[PDB]
Amino acid sequence: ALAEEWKRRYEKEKEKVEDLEKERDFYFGKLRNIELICQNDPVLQRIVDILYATDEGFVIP
Amino acid sequence: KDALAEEWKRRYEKEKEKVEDLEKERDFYFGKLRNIELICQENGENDPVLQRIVDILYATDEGF
Repeated sequence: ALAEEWKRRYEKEKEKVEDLEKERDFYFGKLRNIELICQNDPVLQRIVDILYATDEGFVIP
Repeated sequence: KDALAEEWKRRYEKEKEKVEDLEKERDFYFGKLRNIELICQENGENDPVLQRIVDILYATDEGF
């Protein structure tokens, strides 16, 4: 019965992985689309800098 | 038979490691979209290119 409990937790975690990678690819696809649109204007350069920022933002507006 | 529960346990640990990395990558990409959205809102200057980027931001995936 311990097999039963751990197989259930593995399948719960695997479903969370699949939902996260679907949401990640959804956002990543838009970012690739926007880079193609940008591919010189200072506003578009700021957008390109956002695409290639090495860390998540934190600044309060 | 005894190693069966240990194998399911190990596969659960591998999936839990993927979650923590996927959440950071998800927040990383979503944060970029929020920043691009903010730049488009602040810019206004009747630019068709920025309007195309806004339409990409809010386009829906008929599959999601």
